[PDB]
Amino acid sequence: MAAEPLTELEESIETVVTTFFTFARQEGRKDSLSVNEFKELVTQQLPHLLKDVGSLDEKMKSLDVNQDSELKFNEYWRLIGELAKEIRKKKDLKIRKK
Amino acid sequence: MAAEPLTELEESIETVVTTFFTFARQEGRKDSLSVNEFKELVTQQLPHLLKDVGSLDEKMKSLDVNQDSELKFNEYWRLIGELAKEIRKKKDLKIRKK
Repeated sequence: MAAEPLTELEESIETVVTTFFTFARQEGRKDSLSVNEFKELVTQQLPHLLKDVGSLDEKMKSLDVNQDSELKFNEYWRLIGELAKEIRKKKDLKIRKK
Repeated sequence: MAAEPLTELEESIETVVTTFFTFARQEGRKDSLSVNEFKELVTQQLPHLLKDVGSLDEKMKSLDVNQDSELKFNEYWRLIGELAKEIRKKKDLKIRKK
């Protein structure tokens, strides 16, 4: 249900935050996942291409440091930002390729 | 969720990158808006609560530096992440405020 003045931006954000809950049916969810875990999840969740250059390296070292650490939603954010900045959907990603 | 075999996580990312285009009409966008502009636009898009403390500071100065300048999706990402860090909607999201 909904009855709030949401807008597409808000909707994107509410989707992300709720998706930590609706991860793959996940009760007792804390914040986000673990850091390396996250890296392995995103490459799965994004089947599209994984061309990943530039921030690939940045993120790789960031995980390498202490991936044992928990990730948290705000940091997750930056990291998937970097992931978009890496894996740039050509236009119509849902096309798969053709 | 979609049909290539992409998951809800990736689903959110395509929605964000889309929504730069589906912002407020232009014949194909660049990367994001101007920094300051971006901050006001997200404020407008998120009427939800706007309690904004913590990353209010990080983000305020981050904008201030050269807030005029063109923002790109990379920076934008972190910044809306910080916005989630700030407005920690969490539970009472669709509950709005009143």
